[PDB]
Parts: sequence; C-alpha cells; structure tokens
Amino acid sequence: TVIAIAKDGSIVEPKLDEISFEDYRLIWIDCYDPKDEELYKLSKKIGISVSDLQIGLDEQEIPRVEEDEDFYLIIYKAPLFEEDITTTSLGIYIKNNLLLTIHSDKIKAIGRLHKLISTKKPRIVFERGIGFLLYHILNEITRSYSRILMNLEDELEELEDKLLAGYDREVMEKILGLRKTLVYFHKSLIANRDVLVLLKRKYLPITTKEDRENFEDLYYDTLQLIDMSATYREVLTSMMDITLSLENIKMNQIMKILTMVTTIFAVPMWITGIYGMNFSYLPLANNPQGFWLVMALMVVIIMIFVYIFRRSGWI
Amino acid sequence: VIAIAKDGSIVEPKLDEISFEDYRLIWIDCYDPKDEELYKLSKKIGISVSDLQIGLDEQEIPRVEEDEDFYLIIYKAPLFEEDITTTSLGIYIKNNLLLTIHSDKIKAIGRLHKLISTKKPRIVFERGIGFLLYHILNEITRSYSRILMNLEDELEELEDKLLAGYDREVMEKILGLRKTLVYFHKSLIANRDVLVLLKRKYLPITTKEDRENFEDLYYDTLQLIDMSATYREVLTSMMDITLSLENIKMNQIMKILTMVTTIFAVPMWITGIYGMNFSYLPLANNPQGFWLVMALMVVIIMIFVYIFRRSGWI
Amino acid sequence: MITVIAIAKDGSIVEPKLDEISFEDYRLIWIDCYDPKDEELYKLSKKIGISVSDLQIGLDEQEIPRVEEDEDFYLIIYKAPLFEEDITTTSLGIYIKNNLLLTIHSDKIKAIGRLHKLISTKKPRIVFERGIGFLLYHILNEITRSYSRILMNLEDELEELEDKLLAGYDREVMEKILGLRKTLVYFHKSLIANRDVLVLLKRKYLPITTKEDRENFEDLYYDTLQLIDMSATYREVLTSMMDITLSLENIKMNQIMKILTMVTTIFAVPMWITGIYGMNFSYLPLANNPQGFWLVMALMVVIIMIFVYIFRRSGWI
Amino acid sequence: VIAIAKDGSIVEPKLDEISFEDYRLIWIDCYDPKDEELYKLSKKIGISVSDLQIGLDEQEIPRVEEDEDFYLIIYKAPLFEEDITTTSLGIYIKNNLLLTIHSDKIKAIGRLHKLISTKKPRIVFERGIGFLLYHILNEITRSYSRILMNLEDELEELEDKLLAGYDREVMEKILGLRKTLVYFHKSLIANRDVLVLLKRKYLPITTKEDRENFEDLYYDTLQLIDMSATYREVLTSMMDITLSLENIKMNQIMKILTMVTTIFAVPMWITGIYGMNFSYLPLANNPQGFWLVMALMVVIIMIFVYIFRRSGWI
Amino acid sequence: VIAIAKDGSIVEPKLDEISFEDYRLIWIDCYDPKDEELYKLSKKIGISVSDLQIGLDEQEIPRVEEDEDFYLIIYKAPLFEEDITTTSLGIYIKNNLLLTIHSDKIKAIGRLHKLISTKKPRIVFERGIGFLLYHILNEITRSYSRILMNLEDELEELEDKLLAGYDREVMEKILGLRKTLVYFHKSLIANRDVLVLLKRKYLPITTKEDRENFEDLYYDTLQLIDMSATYREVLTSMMDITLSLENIKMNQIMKILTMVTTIFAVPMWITGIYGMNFSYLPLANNPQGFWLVMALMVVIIMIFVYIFRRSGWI
Ligand SMILES: CCCCCCCCCCCO[C@@H]1O[C@H](CO)[C@@H](O[C@H]2O[C@H](CO)[C@@H](O)[C@H](O)[C@H]2O)[C@H](O)[C@H]1O
Ligand SMILES: CCCCCCCCCCCO[C@@H]1O[C@H](CO)[C@@H](O[C@H]2O[C@H](CO)[C@@H](O)[C@H](O)[C@H]2O)[C@H](O)[C@H]1O
Ligand SMILES: CCCCCCCCCCCO[C@@H]1O[C@H](CO)[C@@H](O[C@H]2O[C@H](CO)[C@@H](O)[C@H](O)[C@H]2O)[C@H](O)[C@H]1O
Ligand SMILES: CCCCCCCCCCCO[C@@H]1O[C@H](CO)[C@@H](O[C@H]2O[C@H](CO)[C@@H](O)[C@H](O)[C@H]2O)[C@H](O)[C@H]1O
Ligand SMILES: CCCCCCCCCCCO[C@@H]1O[C@H](CO)[C@@H](O[C@H]2O[C@H](CO)[C@@H](O)[C@H](O)[C@H]2O)[C@H](O)[C@H]1O
Ligand SMILES: [Mg+2]
Ligand SMILES: [Mg+2]
Ligand SMILES: [Mg+2]
Ligand SMILES: [Mg+2]
Ligand SMILES: [Mg+2]
Ligand SMILES: [Mg+2]
Ligand SMILES: [Mg+2]
Ligand SMILES: [Mg+2]
Ligand SMILES: [Mg+2]
Ligand SMILES: [Mg+2]
Ligand SMILES: [Mg+2]
Ligand SMILES: [Mg+2]
Ligand SMILES: [Mg+2]
Ligand SMILES: [Mg+2]
Ligand SMILES: [Mg+2]
Ligand SMILES: [Mg+2]
Ligand SMILES: [Mg+2]
Ligand SMILES: [Mg+2]
Ligand SMILES: [Mg+2]
Ligand SMILES: [Mg+2]
Ligand SMILES: [Mg+2]
Ligand SMILES: [Mg+2]
Ligand SMILES: [Mg+2]
Ligand SMILES: [Mg+2]
Ligand SMILES: [Mg+2]
Ligand SMILES: [Mg+2]
Ligand SMILES: [Mg+2]
Ligand SMILES: [Mg+2]
Ligand SMILES: [Mg+2]
Ligand SMILES: [Mg+2]
Ligand SMILES: [Mg+2]
Ligand SMILES: [Mg+2]
Repeated sequence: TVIAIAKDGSIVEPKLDEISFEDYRLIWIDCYDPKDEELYKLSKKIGISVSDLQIGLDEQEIPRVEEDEDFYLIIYKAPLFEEDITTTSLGIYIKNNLLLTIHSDKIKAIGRLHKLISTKKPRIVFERGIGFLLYHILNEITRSYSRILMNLEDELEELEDKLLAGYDREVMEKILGLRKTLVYFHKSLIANRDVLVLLKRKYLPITTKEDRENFEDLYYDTLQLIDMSATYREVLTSMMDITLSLENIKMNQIMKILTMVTTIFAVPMWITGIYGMNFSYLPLANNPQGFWLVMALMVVIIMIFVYIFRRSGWI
Repeated sequence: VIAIAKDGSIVEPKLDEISFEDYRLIWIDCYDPKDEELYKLSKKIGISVSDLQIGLDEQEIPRVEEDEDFYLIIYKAPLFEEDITTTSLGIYIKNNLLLTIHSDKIKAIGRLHKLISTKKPRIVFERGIGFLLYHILNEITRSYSRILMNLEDELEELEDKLLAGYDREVMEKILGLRKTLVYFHKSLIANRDVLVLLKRKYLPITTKEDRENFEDLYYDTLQLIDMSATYREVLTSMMDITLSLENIKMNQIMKILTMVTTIFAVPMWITGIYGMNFSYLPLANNPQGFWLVMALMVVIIMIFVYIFRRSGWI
Repeated sequence: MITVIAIAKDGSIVEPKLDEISFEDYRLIWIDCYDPKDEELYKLSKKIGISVSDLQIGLDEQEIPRVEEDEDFYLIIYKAPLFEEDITTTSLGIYIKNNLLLTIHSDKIKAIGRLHKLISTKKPRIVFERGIGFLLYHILNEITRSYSRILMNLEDELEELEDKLLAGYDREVMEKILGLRKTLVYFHKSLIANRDVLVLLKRKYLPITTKEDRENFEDLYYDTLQLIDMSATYREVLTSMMDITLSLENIKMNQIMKILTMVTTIFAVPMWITGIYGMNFSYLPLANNPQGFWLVMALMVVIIMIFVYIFRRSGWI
Repeated sequence: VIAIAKDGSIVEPKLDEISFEDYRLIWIDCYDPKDEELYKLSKKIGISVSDLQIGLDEQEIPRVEEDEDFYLIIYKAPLFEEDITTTSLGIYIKNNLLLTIHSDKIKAIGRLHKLISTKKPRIVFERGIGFLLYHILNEITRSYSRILMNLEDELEELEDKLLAGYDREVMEKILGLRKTLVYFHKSLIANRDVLVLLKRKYLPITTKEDRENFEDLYYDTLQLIDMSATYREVLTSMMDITLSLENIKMNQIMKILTMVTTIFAVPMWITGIYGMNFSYLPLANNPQGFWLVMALMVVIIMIFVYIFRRSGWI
Repeated sequence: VIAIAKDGSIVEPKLDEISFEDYRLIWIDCYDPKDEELYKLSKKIGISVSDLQIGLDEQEIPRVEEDEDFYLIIYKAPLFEEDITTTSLGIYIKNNLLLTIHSDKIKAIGRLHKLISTKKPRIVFERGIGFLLYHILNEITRSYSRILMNLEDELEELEDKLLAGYDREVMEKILGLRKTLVYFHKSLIANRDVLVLLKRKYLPITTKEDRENFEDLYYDTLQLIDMSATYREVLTSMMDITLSLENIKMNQIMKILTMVTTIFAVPMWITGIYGMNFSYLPLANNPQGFWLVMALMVVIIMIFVYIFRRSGWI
C-alpha cells in the first residue's frame, strides 16, 4: 500500500509491497509523509507502535541513537533546499532484518539510493547486511551536505567581488543570511557527528566490525563537513569586517572634504568679517581700489590653501 | 525540605526514615535540610554531619572522593528560577545507600522521583547502585540539554530585534545569555571530567555495564559543551555585528554635515563680500543688484545640491 | 606540456610505452587519460572494461576525494592543484583494477606531467619492483609535491606584498592578498579531504596495497598534515596583513579631525568679535576711535596666537 | 631561609642534621637556602650543590629529568607577592629522599607542612615517595584551582562596570587578569605535560597506584588549563565591548554638531543677505520688515528642529 | 671552532683526530668551516663535500633522511645576534659517528661542549647513539624555550606603553616582534614533524627508549608551538587595542569641535541679526543697547558652558 512506501530485499533484487518477511535476507522499507492509514498499516505490519513510528515523523527531533527492546532507533538530519530555506529531517528503525526509513519530508539521498538500485533491478548485489545498508543511507545523506556546501561556495564566489566596493545593504544582508544558514547546518553536522561516533564506537547487534569501521570513515567525512562549515563562517565574518573597514575609510575622505571647505574659507571669511566692521577708518575703505584689492588678497589666499591641499595630497 | 526513600529486598517499598532496612539498595533524597533533621540523617546513615555539609556548598566543585566508608561525588546541575539560570549539587554513596543532598532544588532529581514512582507500582530495577547513580546523572544531563534548546530558541529570538541597531536592552539580554552560557560551560566541563572518571577508573560501585553507561553520558556531555560553545560564538557574533553596524550611521551623519557646510559656503562668502564697508561695491547702487547677486548665490547652491544628488550622497 | 589523451606502461621484464592494443603479458600498466571526447572515452572504456559512467565519475573535476570499493575495481578521487592563469584551484581521479592503474582527469595534472617526463630518464636507468599500490603512492606523492611548491612560492610572495602593504591601503594589492587567501581556503578544503583519503589508504587492509605500501602512505599522511598547517599559517598571515593596513587607514581621521577642529577653534572667537563689531548700533565702543580698528584687529590676532599656542603646545600642531 | 624534615618508621618525627637509614621516606624542604645552608644540605643529602642550584632557579621550566642516582622534577606553582600573580619551583628524589627546594615561597608546600603538624589523625603514609610527589603536585594544582574562583568573582564584578563606559582602571584590571592567565597558560600547559610523563612512563620512583594518581591529576590540570583559557576569552570580549561601546558615542556627538550646524544655516544665510549693502534691500524700509524676517528665520529653525525630532534623531 | 671529538672508551676523553676506533660513539661539531677546512674534514670523515654543503645551508628545511651508510637530520636552532633571529644546522650520523655542523653559532651545542668538559662531564652512555641524538635535539629545544622568555620581557616592556594610545615606534616594534614570532613558528613546526618521525617509526638507529624520549621531546615542542601562537595573538591584541584607544580620542576631539560650534551659534545669530540693514533694528538707538545685547550673548555663552559642564563634557 504505497504512500509512498518503496520496498527492497533478498537474493535477486526484487521490489515488492506489503507481505512475507521471509525468506528475504534483508528488507529496506521506506515510508514518506504517510497518512495515518498508511502509518497504522505499516505499524501493524512491523510491530512498532504508531507513536514510536511518529517519533520518526516529528521532524525537528534531535539526531541520536536509542535501544528499545526489539528495535534500534536512529535519528539523523538530512539537508533540504527550498529557495534559501535550508534545513534538516529523518528517522530510521532497524529490528531483525528490517531497516525502516520513515520521513515527513523529502530525502534526496533516499531517492539517490533508489535510483542506484534502479540500475538493472536484478543486479547490484549485497553480502554486507543491515549495518552496511545503514552505512550507505547515512553516507549519501553526508554527500548531500557536501553538494550543498559547494553551493554555499558559489554564493561566496558571487559576493566576493562585490566586497571591496565598500558597503551595500543588499550584499551584507546576503552575507548575514549565509552566516545564519551556515550555523544551522553546523549544529546539524555536530548532532550527526555524534550519532556516528556512537555507531563506530559501540558494539551493537546491528553492526559488524567492518560496518563499525565504515562508520568511522563516515565520521572523518562528517568532520571535514564541520571543518569547512566553520571555515566559511570565519570567511563570511571577515567579509563583513572588510566592508565595515571600507565604510570607516569613506568616513575619512569625507572629513577631508569638510575640513578642506572649512579650512579654505576661514581666513577669507575673517577678511570679510573685518571689512564689515563699523569702524571709521577701515584702512582702504575710502580707497577706490579697496574692494578689488581685498577681493584679490582673498582669492590669493584661497588659491594658496588649494595648493597646499593639492600637495600634500588631499584634493 | 524533606528526605525520601526507595527499594527493599523484594521490590521498591517507600519512605520512612528510621526503618529497619535489610533493603536491596536505598535511594534517599534530601533538600535544604534543617540542622535537626540533618543530624537525624547523619545518625541514620553513619556519615558525619560535617561530611554531609559539603554537599550543601552550592559553589563547591564537581569531583570524586574515595574516602573510607563512603564515596563522594559532587556534580553540577542546572537551576532555573525565573530568568536567572545557574548550577548546584552533591552525592554520597556507601553499600546499598545512595544519598542526594542539595541546598537548591534539582528539578532533574525530582523528575527521577516522579518517574520511578508513578503509583503504583512500576519500573523494575535490576542493575544496582552504579545504575541509580547513572540515572541521576543522565536526567541531570538531559536538563542542561532542554534548557539549552531554550537558550537556542531565545537566541534566535534576538536575531531580528538585533537588526534594528544598537539597543541597550537587546544588549544586556545578550550579555546575560553569555553570562549564563559561560557558567554552563564551566560546570559542563567539570561534570565531563567526572564522567571521564566513572567511565575510566575501575570501582566497587560500578559494573562494566555501568561504566559503558557513564561513557555514553560522557559523549553526551561533550555534545552539550560543543553546543554551549557554539551559542557563545553566535552571541559574540550578534554583539559585534550590531555594535559595528552603528558606524555606518556615524558615517551618513558626516555626509549631512559636510553637505550643509559645503552647500552654503560660497553663498556665505558672497554675502560676506557684499557686506563689506567700501565706498565702492560693484553693483551696490544698481537697483537690480541685490537680485543679481541673490541669483548668483541661488545658482551656486542649486549647482552644489546637483553635485551632491548625483555621485552619490543624497 | 605536451599532453596526450591516452598513455601506457610496464611489463614482464622492463617498461616500454605501448600499442593501444596489448593485455595479460604486462606486469602492471599505467594508462593516463586526459579530457577525452565521449567517443574517445567509449574506446577507452571498451578496452579497460570499466564502464562509461563509472569513468565519467573520474572525469568530473568537482568530484570529492574518497575511496570506493565497487567490486571489479578500486576508485580513488584525489585533489590536485590547478594553475590555469594564476587562479590556483584543484581536481582529479584514479581507477585500479587488476594490474591496471588508470589516471583519468578532465584537467591538467602537473604531477602526472612530471612523472611522465621523468620516465624519459629510464636511460640511464630505473627499476620498479613494487607493484600497483606503490605507483599509486607515486602519483599521490607527486601531487603533494605540487602543493608544497605552490606553497613555497607563496611564502616567497608574501614577503613581497609585505612592503607594498606599508605604502598605505591599495585596492590592487588588497585584491592580490584576498586572492591568495581564497586559494588557501581551496587548498584547505582539498588538502583536508586528500589527507583523510591517505588515512584510509594507510589504515585499511586493501588488496591493492601492502604493509610496505601502507607504510608509504603513512609518511604521505604526515606530509599532507604539514601542508595543511603551513597553509593555515599563510592565511593567518594574510588576514593579519589586511587587518593591519585597514586599521592603519582608520587612524587618519585623527589628523583630519584635528585640522578641522583647529581651524574652527582658532577662528571662532575672532569671528564673534568681528560680528559684534559689525552690529550697527548708534554707539559702538571704540568705533569712533581713529586707532580703534587697529586696537580690535590686534585683540583678534592676539586671541589667535594664544589659541595657536594652546594647540602647538599640548600636542596637535 | 629554612629547611624542613620528616617521617621515621611507624610515624613522622622532625629531624636535626642528620639521620637517614631507618626512615621509610624523608621530605626535606629548602626555602631560599643560603650558600652555607646549600653546602651543608648538598653534602648532607648527596646530590651536587650546583645541581641543587637549579631547583633554586625560579625561571627553570617544568620537566622530568633522570640523572644518575636520582630524579629531578621541576614544577610551576602560582606565586602572589602583591596582586601580580606568577609561577616557580623544583624537586629531587633519590632512594627515600624527596627534596622540595624553592626560591619563592610556595603556598601549597607551606600548606602540606602546616597540615601535617596536626598529627591527631592516624596519620600514616603507606604509599611511598611516589605518593608524596603526587600529594605535593596535587596541592600546587589545587592552588591554581582556587585562584580561578578568585577570578570568577573579580570577573563577575567587572561585568558590571563593562557597559558603564571605557575606564582606564577597568582597563588595566582586565589587562592584568589577562597577563596573569597567560602565565597560568605557559605554566599550566607545561605542568600538564609533566603529569603526562609521570602518568605514562614506568619509573622506579612511582608505583602504579601512584601513576593512576598522577593521571587524575593530569585531567584536573586539563580543566585548569581549559578554564583559564575561557576566562581569557571573557576578559577579551570585555575589552571589546567597552572599547567598541565608547566608539559609538561619536555618533551622538556628530549628531549634535551636525544638528546645530544644520539648524542655523538657512537663518545665518538670511541674516547674511539682509546685511548686504546694497541700497534697495527689499523690505529694508518696512518698519515691520525686521520682525517680518525674524519671524521667517525663527520658523525655519522650528522646521529643522522638527525635522530632527520627527526623523530619528535628536 | 671547527672540530671537537668526544668519548673514546668509558669516560669522556675530548679527543684527537685520526683513530676513530675502540670507542662507543664519537661526536664532532664543526663550526663555519672555511672551504679548505671543510675540505680537510670532508675527506677525513667521508661525507661528500656536497653532502656537507647540505648541513651548511642555513636556509634548508628539516627532515629525516635514510641514505645508505648514512643518516641525515636537519634541525632548526635559534639565534640571537641583536634582535634578529633565524634557523640552521644539519646533523650527519653514519655507523657510530655523529657529526654536527653549522654556519652560525649554536649556543645549544656550545652549552653541550661546555657541559661535557667540566672536569669529567660525567655521567655515561649505555644508551647508544640515539640517546645522544635526543640530548642534542632536546638541548636545542630548551634554547628555544629560553628565547620565548626574551620575547616575554619585550612584551612586559610594551604592556605599559599600551594604554597611552598610538606610538609609531611602539607599533612598528610590535609588528616586528609578530613577524619574528611567525618565522619562529614555521621553524618549530618543521622541527616538530622531524620529532614525529623519530618518535613514530622504528629506525635501527634508535631504541624503543630512544623513540619514547623523542616523544617527550615532541610534546615539549608542541608546548612551544602553543606558546608561539598564544603570544602572536597577544601581539595582535596589543595593536588592536592601541588602535581602539585612538578611535576613542577621536571622540574627545569631535566633542571639542561640537562644544565650540555650539558655544557660539546663538551668539553669532545674534550678531547676525544686529548687523542687518533694516532701518528699524529693535534696541539699536538705545545707548544702553550695545551692552544690553552683549550681556545677552555673554549670558547665552555661559549658559551653554554650564549646560556642557553637566552632564559633563567639560
Ligand atoms: C554541511 C556544511 C555546509 C553546508 C551548508 C552551508 C550553508 C549555505 C547553503 C548553501 C548555498 O546557499 C543556498 O543556495 C541557494 C540557491 O541554490 C540560495 O538561494 C537564494 O538565497 C537568497 C534568498 O532569495 C538570495 O539572496 C540568493 O541570491 C539566492 O540564490 C540561498 O541563498 C542558499 O540557501
Ligand atoms: C551684466 C549686467 C549689468 C552690469 C552692470 C554694469 C557693469 C558691471 C559692474 C561694473 C564694475 O566696475 C569695476 O570697477 C573697476 C573700475 O572702476 C574695475 O577694476 C579693475 O581696474 C582696476 C585698475 O585701476 C584694478 O585694480 C582692478 O583689479 C580691476 O578689477 C573693474 O574692471 C570694473 O569692472
Ligand atoms: C587684513 C587686514 C588689512 C588691514 C591693513 C591695510 C593696510 C594699510 C595701508 C594703507 C596706508 O598706510 C597706513 O597708514 C597708517 C597710519 O595711521 C599705518 O598705521 C600704523 O601706524 C599707526 C600708529 O598710530 C598704528 O595705529 C597702526 O597699527 C600702524 O599699522 C599703517 O601701518 C599704514 O599701512
Ligand atoms: C529670505 C530670503 C529671500 C528674501 C529676501 C528678499 C526680499 C524681497 C521679497 C519679498 C516679497 O515681495 C516683495 O516684498 C514686499 C512684501 O512684503 C512688497 O512690498 C510691500 O511690503 C509691505 C507688505 O508686506 C508693504 O508695507 C509695502 O508697502 C509693500 O511695498 C513688494 O511689493 C514685493 O515685491
Ligand atoms: C535679539 C532678538 C530681537 C530683540 C527684541 C528686543 C525687544 C525690545 C523691547 C522694546 C519694544 O520695542 C517695540 O517692539 C515692537 C514689537 O512688536 C516693535 O513693533 C511694533 O511697532 C511697529 C511699528 O509701529 C509695528 O509695526 C508692530 O506691529 C509692533 O509690534 C516696535 O517697532 C518696537 O519699537
Ligand atoms: Mg516500547
Ligand atoms: Mg535489542
Ligand atoms: Mg530483541
Ligand atoms: Mg530485535
Ligand atoms: Mg535489533
Ligand atoms: Mg555509490
Ligand atoms: Mg572498512
Ligand atoms: Mg554692515
Ligand atoms: Mg561645519
Ligand atoms: Mg559653518
Ligand atoms: Mg563508480
Ligand atoms: Mg574515504
Ligand atoms: Mg571504503
Ligand atoms: Mg560491492
Ligand atoms: Mg610549505
Ligand atoms: Mg573565499
Ligand atoms: Mg573547491
Ligand atoms: Mg624499509
Ligand atoms: Mg621508509
Ligand atoms: Mg580602527
Ligand atoms: Mg634508569
Ligand atoms: Mg635512579
Ligand atoms: Mg601580555
Ligand atoms: Mg659519503
Ligand atoms: Mg652520502
Ligand atoms: Mg643527504
Ligand atoms: Mg651509495
Ligand atoms: Mg644516563
Ligand atoms: Mg618571564
Ligand atoms: Mg633582547
Ligand atoms: Mg614531556
Ligand atoms: Mg551700514
């Protein structure tokens, strides 16, 4: 009874719908945004409470591993894209030979796994058993984080040449937005890291020594993802610090103007000030040359200061 | 301010202090006791009222002591109380006896109480005193965990308030979140090394399984330290970004000043020369004059305001 | 320099090059394929028996470093530095199945060039007794060397930007610094992934490596580590440089503000004076005085000299 | 300025020069021993004078050294001497001889002495020269631990004068704590690595219970290092907020200057035009002309004063 | 200068040339040989003149070189020479020989040649050549740790010129220190990884004990890298501070401008209204008029000086 519920198992590589846990050497059941009909049917089939199952579907829930008698619950976060809304998701229940991924959102890695089983359905063999299937699901989810990270890098790219042109509100709002997403993703990477730490550290009925080691690889990958995310955080911050350090420079050229105007008419306005004084005997007031004389001395002053300001270089 | 009890030789019975025992293992909770009751405790257990007074020192540091005839474990738990959050407790263990005495209220502990009790009855316990120790510690860990989720939510909430520019309240809120966070880190660190102990050192009070459990709890505490640290980084981030987004303002201001000042500069000089006291002022007696110069100035102005509208000021 | 699509390697006595057409009579072969057209790829895939798509993975230059089982071959993606007009970059990938080690890359790999040309000196001589894992080692090491060289040169250019930095903030040079920075963040991502590949190669028991091989891949790991650390330090130094120029730009606002403030204080009072003495009342004290103008003019200069003194002394001018 | 001895069979006496054989272990303590005290000492114990002279060098950096016939363990201890906190001491052990020799007063050592002098308790050492080493180091490590609380207090006092605006005192206080903590870094990280040597390698001087001890002491020292670092971080952010806050006030200042300047601009122009002469100054001769123009000016000032109140700004 | 031979049989006989048998291990430190002398040595010891030119390149990088009938170790050692420091020093060890050659002064190998020749050094080696490698590398490491303190004295000096704001000499100096510190860092990293080789892999030239001694060395060298980074950031902090102080003084300036601009604004508007050409100026023809207005302006002024006095700008 599809929801979508996709099913995989055994010797050859058959798909299938609800029935017969045996023979079936291993069975991957995937359940997507199921309506309570599906939810309850699936539950009644696999011997897991509809509420237990619902833990998987609560989508803000934190990545972790848990033992419950007769099944293991792993919660891992997976990236979604949705027009600069980029955030996380899913749960996994393994009991006996059953690995169940049940997710309220779309998991692209699950999709990809499905397409990599889509090559010659009767092909692509597995001797490795459940822990390894868990490994792949997890690995793919990781790869996604990788691709997203590349996207961020492209984003950085764009903003990069808009950098040394000083402040722009649009630019910096884009920068800060990047910072935020970056931190969401970081917190999720952390959470996931630690799931992997457990899986690779503990002995568990579900995983072999080969599995366990595989998860360790997966852990070094995941740590790289962390290291980059943190790196690009520092980068962005720096970008902001540069823009602000440019603004603070225009804060310079500007006062250079203001001081140039103020300083270039100072002596002249003193002049006018004195030659507007109500004294009798303003030397040269009754001089017929006086007005033009003064006009001259002023203009010469101004010219001087404009030279002195020319070099040393200001104007 | 009351003691509590659990678990005799079949299943878990309850309560009375001063009862004949023979019990499997017995949990006794104690809260801000009064010197009388405290003494009563001292007698019933066999530890000194002096050794029991340590666990009561609220700033006392997390650690493990090995002394004869009891084990001491000091551990820091979160403390909520209305916008002001902090840290507390201590534990004593001998034989079948586990003793939690705090001078503040440990919500986790209370949770474990309600959880175990769930009247009546439930939750069979086969694993021993190391395991009770565990659950006490696991619930106390999970408290920090949920409070941290709170600080995360409360942290996002200062996001779009911040965008408004420097705000003294917004600030002090941040600064406080930081205070709480540094605090949380210190304690968290300590508790971590304690766990490093119960997972490492082989003891009489812990089994292999117990040890594994303490190890899980170790990795979890580590995770809380990681989280806490991140949050502090993000706080400092907000702080710096607003604080610094002030300087742009301090810029456009100088834009205004420099524009006013430069726009009327010439018109002022003009008006200055034409205020001069010479017998001859060109145009002075010309009845169109005042309007000719008036226009000179008006056009000078317009020209400057034009130089500024474009390229680019305003 | 020059570069060919396909190349080829050693067999039961020593190493010749080859026909495109040979198979089971050679000890181990190294095929190096560069930027194949789909048709050419189809020829290759046809001969070596690795699938088209499987190979095109190798051909995607954005592909991340890793090691893949995929029974009937091992795959290793490893990051190499790119020059391609002074924008330093990263790429490549590698398949080993049977005695065949295929390096295939969409980009140009300097290291593969180096190895290729070095094999010109097999006369005087050289001898390879060590089998595939060791070849792998040699390619991976050669790439590593490439990074190291890029790094040395960079350390050399830093000290050049170092003095330009002291002439005052320059948008060009800031550009260069920012660019080296970007390059080092690229190197970080890449060197990091590369390293963790090395860690697997030296750790996991693999049919294609042997305790000796792994032994090599270890010192390779450590080497990679040292690259990482050195590069981080180059970045830290770059960031230093930027931060210091800009921080030393933002001071000038001081001499500036001091100038504007100093003109403005030096004539403030004398202006007031000339202002009150321009108010036209009936009686203006000293105004009917023949010497009055010189009196006031003098008061004003003195006020000036004073403020100039309070300025010149006590810092400023 | 002194030497201090210890520990016969069954219990610990205090000994004049000299007695050796029977005693299980012996702890000599030389504080700033004078040249004659060092010759007496050196010949007395059997370790070279110039070799005792290194323990007297306070600059000497922590380590574990194996010489022929004895061991040198140099350690860092917090020293005080008037609100400038710092680091010091060395150690030599051969056979049953532990020797703590120091130029600077070492509080933790003084502490061991003044504690041992009680002797009401058992109080018996079964654990040997190794355990003695542990106890001494462990005490030093405690000293650090306590000074860290000192800092928690002082910091939580500075958090208050933080937003109060840049103060030079607040400044050099912060920068003083800073220096100190950098000190605790160098030292503490070196001390840490000694505990790592002592905890790992098999030494004739240390039993296994001994080593285990030194390990827990490793971890404790890791917390000291970590916390010290965090505190540095905090002081740093404090310098950052005050400084970056004092920065922001140039905004309110340029607001004032700009506002004033802009508020009388148009008016000073008016008075400028109306002071030009210029016969036929429009309105010059209307008796109500004056109040006319002055009305105009006042209104204008009002309209800017308003414009500011309205937008931002005031 | 040039060759120094060592350890003939049992005790330490600073030696003569030729011979080279009936020993355990021989150590020869060449100093800045002139081509003829490095020639003599070269043809004596049987290391190709070029193989030695190796150890003579002060700019060459450290590494652990397996040759046949030879082992090369390059290592970076500090130098003082008037506040300008650098790197150095190849080391060539074949069979039982260990050669240490350098173009610059090695105060470490000097401390070694000086510690071995005091009477009898004396001690002993049952430990083989490896342990001498260790003592050498080690000694050098101690040398570094010792310069670290010099930088410490320079920082100590700077700290009180810090709060006075910018000084060109101070600044350029901090910077200089900083970059020196960076050169140091790069070297320390080099050496380190060399030590990771000796500590890491079995070489027939090192025992397990040796290997482990090299590990201790590694850890110490890590503390050096850690000190290096720590103090670099300290320097950066120093700069950033003094700059922030500057950016604060700017405010006292701007406040001064604003206080002057505001002291006379109203009074200049007043002088502006009374300099108008209106035929009626209220109060002009009044003979107390002048001093009326004047006292008005004056009172305005004082009013503003006070209005600045508190809240105080003045
Ligand atoms: C796992 C460690 C690292 C992974 C996570 C890194 C965080 C950044 C996300 C990656 C790339 O960035 C993501 O890409 C999409 C488009 O593909 C962007 O979409 C859009 O976002 C905003 C909103 O309109 C626009 O400013 C932007 O120009 C546009 O491209 C978006 O800004 C961002 O959400
Ligand atoms: C454009 C519409 C209406 C215009 C009105 C009529 C004409 C314009 C105003 C007249 C100005 O009159 C002006 O005064 C004096 C002459 O007395 C001249 O002065 C000039 O000659 C003397 C030499 O003796 C010089 O010292 C002086 O620097 C120079 O400017 C000037 O060239 C003239 O231009
Ligand atoms: C920016 C201000 C420029 C104002 C100065 C203009 C130049 C004046 C020259 C005109 C004719 O010559 C001028 O005659 C008078 C005589 O009373 C001189 O005055 C001189 O002597 C008398 C002595 O009682 C003084 O009051 C005065 O300070 C002095 O300058 C003046 O120095 C000289 O220069
Ligand atoms: C503030 C900056 C610019 C202003 C400066 C120039 C002043 C002139 C402009 C005033 C408007 O226009 C001009 O002024 C006055 C109006 O009061 C008119 O003159 C009138 O003034 C008043 C009326 O209020 C009457 O007493 C008087 O009999 C009448 O002639 C004049 O006919 C007109 O042409
Ligand atoms: C510094 C700012 C301005 C200074 C003001 C000082 C006040 C002086 C007090 C003495 C009274 O002075 C008197 O006041 C009034 C003001 O309404 C003036 O104006 C009054 O008379 C005129 C002329 O007939 C009328 O047009 C006008 O409606 C009336 O108000 C008057 O010309 C002046 O003679
Ligand atoms: Mg259940
Ligand atoms: Mg189970
Ligand atoms: Mg089961
Ligand atoms: Mg099961
Ligand atoms: Mg199961
Ligand atoms: Mg795949
Ligand atoms: Mg594996
Ligand atoms: Mg006038
Ligand atoms: Mg102005
Ligand atoms: Mg002005
Ligand atoms: Mg493939
Ligand atoms: Mg891999
Ligand atoms: Mg693998
Ligand atoms: Mg397979
Ligand atoms: Mg390098
Ligand atoms: Mg970049
Ligand atoms: Mg890349
Ligand atoms: Mg070998
Ligand atoms: Mg080797
Ligand atoms: Mg600055
Ligand atoms: Mg020994
Ligand atoms: Mg001994
Ligand atoms: Mg300092
Ligand atoms: Mg030779
Ligand atoms: Mg040789
Ligand atoms: Mg060589
Ligand atoms: Mg040879
Ligand atoms: Mg020895
Ligand atoms: Mg010092
Ligand atoms: Mg010096
Ligand atoms: Mg060590
Ligand atoms: Mg007049």
